[PDB]
Amino acid sequence: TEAKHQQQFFQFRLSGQTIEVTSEYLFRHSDNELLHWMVALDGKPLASGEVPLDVAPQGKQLIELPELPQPESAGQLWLTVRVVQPNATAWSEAGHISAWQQWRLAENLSVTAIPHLTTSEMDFCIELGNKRWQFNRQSGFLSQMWIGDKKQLLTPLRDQFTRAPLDNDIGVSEATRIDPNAWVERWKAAGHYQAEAALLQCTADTLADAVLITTAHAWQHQGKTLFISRKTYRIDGSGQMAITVDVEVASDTPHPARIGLNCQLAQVAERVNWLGLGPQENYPDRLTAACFDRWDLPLSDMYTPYVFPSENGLRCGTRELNYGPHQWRGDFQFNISRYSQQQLMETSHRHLLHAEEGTWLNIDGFHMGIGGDDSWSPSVSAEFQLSAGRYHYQLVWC
Amino acid sequence: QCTADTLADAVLITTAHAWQHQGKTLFISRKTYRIDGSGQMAITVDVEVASDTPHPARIGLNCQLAQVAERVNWLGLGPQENYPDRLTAACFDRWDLPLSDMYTPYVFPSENGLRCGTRELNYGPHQWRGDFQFNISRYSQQQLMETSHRHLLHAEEGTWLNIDGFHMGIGGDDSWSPSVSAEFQLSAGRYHYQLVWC
Repeated sequence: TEAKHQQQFFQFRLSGQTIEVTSEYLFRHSDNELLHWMVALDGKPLASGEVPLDVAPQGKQLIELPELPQPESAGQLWLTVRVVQPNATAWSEAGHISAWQQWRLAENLSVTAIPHLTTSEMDFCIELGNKRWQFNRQSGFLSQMWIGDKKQLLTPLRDQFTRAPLDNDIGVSEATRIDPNAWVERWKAAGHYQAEAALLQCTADTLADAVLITTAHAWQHQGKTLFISRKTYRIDGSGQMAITVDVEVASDTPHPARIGLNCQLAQVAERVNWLGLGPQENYPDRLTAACFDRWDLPLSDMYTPYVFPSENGLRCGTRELNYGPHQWRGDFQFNISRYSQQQLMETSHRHLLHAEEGTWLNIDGFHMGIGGDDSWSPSVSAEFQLSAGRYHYQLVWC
Repeated sequence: QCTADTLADAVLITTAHAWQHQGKTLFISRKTYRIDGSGQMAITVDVEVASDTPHPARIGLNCQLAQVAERVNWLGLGPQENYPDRLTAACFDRWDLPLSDMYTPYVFPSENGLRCGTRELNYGPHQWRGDFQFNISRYSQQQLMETSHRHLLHAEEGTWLNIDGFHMGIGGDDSWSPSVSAEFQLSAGRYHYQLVWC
C-alpha cells in the first residue's frame, strides 16, 4: 500500500479551500475518475462530497470545496480525498480507489472521589472504587492493576528500548560470520538486549486530588549506563493514570530501536480500535500511505505474518487506542499481538510461533525507522534514527 | 489552572495557560515548578501549538532580572552568537564574556546574541541548568522591535533573559522571501523542555 500511494497517478495540492489535482497520466484523460472528499474531526464525518474528475494528461483541475464546516468542538479537522473509478476495467473492479491524500485542516485546541494510597515495604497500592494499582518498590514498576477482582496484567509495564530485529537490522550478519556494523550486532555488542534495569528512585506522594508516583531507573551493561528513564504516575479521582516518561540515552551507545513501554495484558479481545494512522501496519519512514482516521480491526489483523518473524504491526500517529476495557490516549506508536518481542526474536519461522497467554502491548513514544535501501548494510536515514540524547512522551491509561 | 501541592520533600506548583487571539487558542503551556530543600527550582514546560497557526519563532521563557552583572558565564556552544541553523562554527566549552559581548549591535535592532546548546548558564548569583538556548542583554524584545536604529536603544533597568527550549532558524538564502528550512521550523505540535534555576 505504501508503494501504491507513492506511485499513484494523481498528485494533490491544498491551497486554502481549493484542491489542485495534477494528472501524471501521459496519454489518457481521466474518463473513469471521480474524486471523493471527506472532512472529519476525530474520525467523525462532518462533510462529504463527490466531483467528476475531468483533467487532461499532465494537466491540472482546480476543485472548489463548498463552505466547509467550522466546528466549535475541540479537535483537528482532517481533509481526505480519494480517487474512485466508478466503472470496471480489464484489471480492476467498480469502485477501485487509485489515489488518495490527506491534509490537516484547522485545529481547535482543547481549553478544558480521591484515590487512596497505601504504603508497604514491598508495594505501593492505590485504590479508587473498583480500580487498584500496584507498584513494586523493588523493581519500580506497576506490577498489577485490578478491575473489581480481575487481574489486568500478566507482565509488569516496563520500559522497552529494543525490538525483535528486522531483516534490515540483521542484514547479512549471522552467528558464524557476524557483521559488526549491522544494527542488531551493535545493539548486542552494546548490551541493549542484555541491559539490566537498576532502580534509581521510587517515591509516592498523595496530592490534593491525585496520587503521584515518581520512579527512576538506569539500564546498565557491564558498568556502563545506557539509558536512564524517569517516570511519573498520576492517578486522579476520575480513574485516569497519566504517565510522563523522560528518557536519557548515552551519546556513545548505538541509537535505540524504540523508546516506549511494553506489557502483557491478561485479556484477549476480538477487536482493536484506535484513532490514528492506519489501518495497515506503518512505521515512521513508511507511513505516507497511512491515513489518520478511526480504525476497527480484529486482533489478528494487527499482526503481520512475516515468514521470518520480527517486530511488526506497529501503528504510528495514534492519539487514542482501545483494546477491550482499556483506553490509551496521547501521541504514540503501538503494536498489539499475542507474540512477544523475545518470542519473535527467538523464532525463525512463523509457523513455529504460538499465541501467548494474554496480549502483548508495545506503546512507544518514539520508534526507529525500518530502512530498506538495501538489506546488507544499515539503511535507516539519520533523521529516522533516535539520535537525540533526551526523549519525552506522555500517556493516559483509562 | 494554578495549584500548589506540598510534597514530602518539595513544593509542587502546577500552572496552565492558553494564549488566545480573537477567540482562537494559539498556544497552551502547562508548567510544573518543583522547589526542593536544596534551593533548586526545577521547571518542566509542556507546550501545545495549534497546527493551523503559523509556526512560532521560539518556545521559551523570558524575564527581566533586577541585577546587572559584568560577566556572563556559560557551558555550551559559543563564545559567539549562534542559532540552530548557524551553529556549526560554535564549539562546546566553558565561556566567560562580559555582558556587552552577549549583545550584537546590529544597526537595525532585532533578536540577537542567542547561544544554543547550553547546559549551564551563570549570571551573577543565578545558575540555570538543562538543555536550552539563551540570549542575555539590557534590551527587551519589545524595545528591539520598536527601535529602528541601534543608537536609539537604551539599556533598561535590569537584564532581560530569554531562555528557550526551542528556537526557530534564522534563514538566509534570501531576504525577500521566507528562507528558513522546514527542519529548522518549530512545526511539531507539542514541545517539552526542562530547566533548573538555582
